[PDB]
Amino acid sequence: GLNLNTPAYVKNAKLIAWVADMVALCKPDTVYWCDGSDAEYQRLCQQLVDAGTFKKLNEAKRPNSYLACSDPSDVARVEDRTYICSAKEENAGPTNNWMEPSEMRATLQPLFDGCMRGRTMYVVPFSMGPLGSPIAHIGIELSDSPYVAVNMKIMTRMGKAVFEVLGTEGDFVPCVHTVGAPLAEGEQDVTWPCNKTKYIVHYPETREIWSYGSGYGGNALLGKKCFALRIASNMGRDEGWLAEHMLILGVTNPEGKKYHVAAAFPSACGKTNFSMLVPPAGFDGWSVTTIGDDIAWIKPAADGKLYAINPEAGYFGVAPGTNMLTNPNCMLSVRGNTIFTNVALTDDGDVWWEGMEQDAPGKALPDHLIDWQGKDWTPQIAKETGAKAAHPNSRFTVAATNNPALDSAWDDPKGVAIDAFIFGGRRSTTVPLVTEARSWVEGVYMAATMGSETTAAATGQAGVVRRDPFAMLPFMGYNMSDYFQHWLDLGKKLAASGATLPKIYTTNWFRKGTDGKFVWPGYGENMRVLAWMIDRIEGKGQGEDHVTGISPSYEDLNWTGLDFSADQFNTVTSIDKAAWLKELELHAELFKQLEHHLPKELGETKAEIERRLAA
Ligand SMILES: Nc1nc2c(ncn2[C@@H]2O[C@H](COP(=O)(O)OP(=O)(O)OP(=O)(O)O)[C@@H](O)[C@H]2O)c(=O)[nH]1
Ligand SMILES: O=C(O)C(=O)CS(=O)(=O)O
Ligand SMILES: [Mg+2]
Ligand SMILES: [Mn+2]
Repeated sequence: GLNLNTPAYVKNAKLIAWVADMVALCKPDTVYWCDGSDAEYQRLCQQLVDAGTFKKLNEAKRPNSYLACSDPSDVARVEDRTYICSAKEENAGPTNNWMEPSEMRATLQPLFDGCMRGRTMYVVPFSMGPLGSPIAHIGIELSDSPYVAVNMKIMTRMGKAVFEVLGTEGDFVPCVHTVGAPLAEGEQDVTWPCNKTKYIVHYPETREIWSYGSGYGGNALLGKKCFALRIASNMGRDEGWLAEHMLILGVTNPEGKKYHVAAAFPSACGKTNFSMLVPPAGFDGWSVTTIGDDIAWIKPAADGKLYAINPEAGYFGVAPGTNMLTNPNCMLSVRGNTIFTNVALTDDGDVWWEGMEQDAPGKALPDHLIDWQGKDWTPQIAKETGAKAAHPNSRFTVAATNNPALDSAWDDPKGVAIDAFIFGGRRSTTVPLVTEARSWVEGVYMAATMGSETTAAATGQAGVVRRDPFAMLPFMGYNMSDYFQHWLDLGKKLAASGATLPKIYTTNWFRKGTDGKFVWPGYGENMRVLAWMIDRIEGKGQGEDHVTGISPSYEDLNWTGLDFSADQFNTVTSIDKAAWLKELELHAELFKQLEHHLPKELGETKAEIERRLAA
């Protein structure tokens, strides 16, 4: 067989045998084992610069940073090409794409046979969770993309240290990735190799992940969505814990009390911005710190609390919209040591994306850019055609340690206790600014039935309302109704300790006015909603009972420093009977689709809401 170039520190015979088998299948020219060092990162970045995949940014404006632009067919997740291949179709469920596992294996085998001819296979060892901690899991991703390798260095704990934990007998999650663009002898490569045919396949019984044809984000960084949500959610269902599409933040009030909250918003619907928000005027003495911005692993303890950890090591964040007013901690995070994907290039070798003009002299657009497709871009082109200089799903990749608001426990494997959960989708209508659920069951109902308008984070038509239970529609690794039951059963376990359960809130930052602009300013002003949640956690916040739960009155929030009237508050908090009647019929359609194993508690809760609407 091909020389694996196995390092001496790899002591795991089963791992080596699996690599050998994948090398025999994929047939790369050579094999390279990533050690995770800073020096290797620099070498791989230089290799990407030579291929044209990276441009090195101006070191005076953006130190040790790089810009990649991708093929326009490969800019986002492809949900229709993503599969849960469980043994039984009912363990994938109606929210997932299923194929009989032997039939998927026969489909993928000819695609992966020889997929890496002409390329290097990079062996990318990584830990999700702190290295060697009781809650961490180790994965090995084989990829023919050095872009994957350098992004995994930032997003995970990557490299040779993993093999001390694996030892001789440790188990690992097996991940195989190819851009699906094998190269014949002497063939010239493209700057962003990919395939218009794509598959992202999970076999839960074996924890195998196979990815074909995409080099982009969640399709190709397999530790993130594929393992730490899809495979992990399955493991959690079996072992009594949760893997959730949630930020985790700490918030300290002026009395020095610190609380932690976990919030599930759908893809490109506000988590990263919320997870490091800066308290605005009126909140002297408050602080907000980031534990994670995207994935949370959560389990209950004997003390009746829920403990959350962030299994990632960095942020893979949406760039457009980011500036010193919307997310200054993010702006400071990406000052250097960052990879940017599909943003624009300034004449001086810096990066630009829509939204940055809010910090510019005269708040004006740059005179000239190279947009993410390599085309000349100007304010005149943008005015006449609406051309975006940065793709709407353009991303930065940056280490968590760049974040000035990073929580000191961000990598503590003991986790943080969650005092409240927040769920919220992108809804132009219907859903009020913030609602507290009256019980755990009603909160699970909130989360199970939430809707959200599609975004550029996956391909397809944006702006369409769909059901997105728990913000996990693209990421649930088993039947969604069983996952609802898991959340209900978790609540009963917590309550049996005698504890008070974490409260569950619904939020909506995204109500629109008649011109399609947002009625609520959002971003740092979301602190004013968070502060009410903290008041409620302490039993000092007032609220009014309405159809869907308990909501603050105008006087229950701090408006110091924000010009937002009681009339504007009434608009975004009023419960509209007609809109909620329509919404509950969309819940009924979801419950028909999810009939199999649907918890009866959900239909019971729906009936109670219907009574309150008809009262
Ligand atoms: N109007 C408004 N826009 C927001 C708000 N928060 C975030 N956004 C915008 O929504 C987009 C997505 O925000 P993110 O915070 O990156 O979303 P995310 O949930 O982290 O998305 P993923 O990383 O894909 O899971 C960006 O363009 C933000 O500028 C908000 O409170 N109000
Ligand atoms: O789409 C999301 O929810 C993301 O966090 C980005 S990706 O990792 O799926 O590309
Ligand atoms: Mg994010
Ligand atoms: Mn996400």
